[PDB]
Amino acid sequence: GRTTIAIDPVTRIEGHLKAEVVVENGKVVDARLSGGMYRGFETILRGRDPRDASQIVQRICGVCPTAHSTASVLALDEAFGAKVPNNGRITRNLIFGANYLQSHILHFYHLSAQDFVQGPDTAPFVPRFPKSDLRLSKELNKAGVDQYIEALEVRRICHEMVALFGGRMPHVQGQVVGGATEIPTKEKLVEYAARFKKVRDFVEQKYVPVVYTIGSKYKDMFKVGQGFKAALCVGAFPLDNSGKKHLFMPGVYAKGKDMPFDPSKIKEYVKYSWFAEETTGLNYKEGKTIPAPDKAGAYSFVKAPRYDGLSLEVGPLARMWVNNPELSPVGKKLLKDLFGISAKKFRDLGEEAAFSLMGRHVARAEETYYMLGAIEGWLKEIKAGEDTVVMPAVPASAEGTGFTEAPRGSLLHYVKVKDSKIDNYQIVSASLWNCNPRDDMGQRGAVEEALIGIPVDDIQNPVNVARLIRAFDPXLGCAVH
Amino acid sequence: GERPPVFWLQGQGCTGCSVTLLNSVHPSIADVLLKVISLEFHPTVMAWEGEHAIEHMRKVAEKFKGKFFLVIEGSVPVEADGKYCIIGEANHHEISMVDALKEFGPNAAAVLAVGTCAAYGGIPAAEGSETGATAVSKFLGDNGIKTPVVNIPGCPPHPDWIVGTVVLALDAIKKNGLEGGLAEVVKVLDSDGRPTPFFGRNIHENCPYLDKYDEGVMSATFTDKVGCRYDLGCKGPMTMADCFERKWNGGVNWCVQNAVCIGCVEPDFPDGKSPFYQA
Ligand code: SF4
Ligand code: SF4
Ligand code: SF4
Ligand code: FCO
Ligand SMILES: [Fe+2]
Ligand code: NI
Ligand SMILES: [S]
Repeated sequence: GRTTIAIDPVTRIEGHLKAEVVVENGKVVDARLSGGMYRGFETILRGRDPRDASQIVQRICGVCPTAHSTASVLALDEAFGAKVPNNGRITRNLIFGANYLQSHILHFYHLSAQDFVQGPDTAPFVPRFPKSDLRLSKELNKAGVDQYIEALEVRRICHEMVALFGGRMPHVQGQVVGGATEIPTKEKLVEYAARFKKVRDFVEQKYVPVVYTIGSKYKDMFKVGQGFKAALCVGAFPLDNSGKKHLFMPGVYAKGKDMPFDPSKIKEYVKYSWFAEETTGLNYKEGKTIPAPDKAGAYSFVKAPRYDGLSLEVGPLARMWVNNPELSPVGKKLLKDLFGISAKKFRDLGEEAAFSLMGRHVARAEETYYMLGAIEGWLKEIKAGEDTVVMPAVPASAEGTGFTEAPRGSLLHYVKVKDSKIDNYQIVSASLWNCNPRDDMGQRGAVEEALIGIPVDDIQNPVNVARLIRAFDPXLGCAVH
Repeated sequence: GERPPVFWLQGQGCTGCSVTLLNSVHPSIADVLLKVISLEFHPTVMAWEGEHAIEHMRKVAEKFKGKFFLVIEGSVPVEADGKYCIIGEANHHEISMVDALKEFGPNAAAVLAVGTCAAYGGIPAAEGSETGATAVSKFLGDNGIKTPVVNIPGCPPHPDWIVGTVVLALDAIKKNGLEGGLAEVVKVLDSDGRPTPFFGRNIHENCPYLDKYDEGVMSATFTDKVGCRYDLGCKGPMTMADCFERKWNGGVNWCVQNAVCIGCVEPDFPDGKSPFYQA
């Protein structure tokens, strides 16, 4: 028989998602993802003072607002010809870097961990599926719960770090076209570093080890969820002012091959999305956003981006695979001890294990560890008291594009200015790449494809469907905007 | 005592109102969840999912009819028969935000419109939008639903405003019972539905830079922290919030110190507060 299962809302993600799968002989054989909420930032932005964008766009998503802030101010910097002071570049990295820490910790503990961990007998940890496939021993489960509780404090401290130079969080005030609004003082750098030390201790001693340790009780979860095994990185965190070096370098990986990233090859399709048919197939520089919520055959407010025709994924796995950094000391040790795997660099996990449900959780933990080194570097590089902003005039006519990597994956903002106002603003976000529907030729989106093959041995307790989805840390607010 | 049941519905929100709550310092969010409220439905953090999550909310709603608190995060879009915001599916029917607020709103003890989107419409209702994004009080009124509404705006609100408003309500209810207590809460709301303990004071008249404003000494760059921020766009004069005192994120900064106030707690945010970076 063929069993259709619809899950709406998919919980413990950001935003509004319906997943519908078909199960046959205990495995998912088809999937459709529907982003069910639309706001239309791309039309709301039109007609405004372009400087307003770097506030307005943050409200796309209160979990990843610094990513949109960053993409917007980079786009505006380019459009305005604003020359961000070196110290302002480093200050922006400290603001944004701190939220990477918050977002990954939030995601693993407060969104994902209940997939593997039974919480206390009170809402919102009960009720849940009668057969939730929760495999951890009493001791390891309790460690999960205790770390979930500790992580609530740690993620909050990450937002104190963001706010020190960012003003407040969610929705920073501190990034604008031209740099950062507040020069770091010696005193506030001490405050940032003291908080950073606590977060670092938690990431190193609790978070990275627990992901591997839980992973080791769910080794079957490294054997599913591969999908297309194709990844995108557009680059992020400029490490100099020349714009030549980034903490994450850009690139594309598909069919076992690495290749450079060319943004001119991005097109957004809408056949299966609730937008006007005539807007299909547009590159973002000519993008259009015309909602069509009654359009026959469509099933999502997420457009379908394809890179030179390819359906790609983004996020920590994509970045870590493309950049192939050395693994954390913890990871090297626990891969040996718990998995019998000898590995030095990320790709030593192998393609099959890296592009897997549990692989994506591993990548996110490893990336969090990696970001610690980056932030430590910026705290050494930053110079207390040195100016962080310039104050450029608004241009009458201009365009610019900002590229960066949000915690969930590749993000770009494009702005066109005419008569000193926003004429067009187009956003191509991380979860847009992961959580999109079919394109005009019927090729599935990355998560839709990754669902194929997922085990559902009990249709009454189909827990692995949302487990796979959550591994991608979906954000439907970002995906649709 | 028994923690009241809370259902947290997200309409056209960004999850920033949920995240800001997670930043509560005293009490911590852990203490809020375990000791203050019973958060029975919340799509971002709850264990269960899908139709089962919806049906759990429905079971609790029936058991606690008239007694649960309904938090709304995000606006409610009325265009296209509610299709711009689908929040669930159960009994093979899609549930829009419109449907959900019509279902649960009439049976709530009170509706807490958390954030400027829910309170006033906010960014989804701003110029250029086309979803019919609607504020909670207007939507309920338009649909004949008479349940008391308390607005806790901000984009996002400070966690202290959210937790503090819940505590205001719990104190009043302990003293007067449910209906009586909620009546006492409604008496301390301003004309925009906001609790006066958090929104009864003006940013500007309490601003540390007021002396500079009065002297006409204005910063010409954001990083000049001596001058008043008025020429840089500060909307403090038109804004009613206590940010100048409690500040943000464990007291480490606030908008006027760091940059400018954008008036995020006001009913006309964003359009009436824009452009942000000019007076
Ligand atoms: S009020 Fe602001 S922070 Fe809250 S849901 Fe709306 S856009 Fe997000
Ligand atoms: S900085 Fe803003 S709130 Fe403070 S005195 Fe100047 S205009 Fe008023
Ligand atoms: S200072 Fe102004 S913009 Fe900042 S949180 Fe307070 S009211 Fe909102
Ligand atoms: N992280 C994040 Fe948000 C998404 N997806 C963006 O961009
Ligand atoms: Fe877009
Ligand atoms: Ni997001
Ligand atoms: S972010």
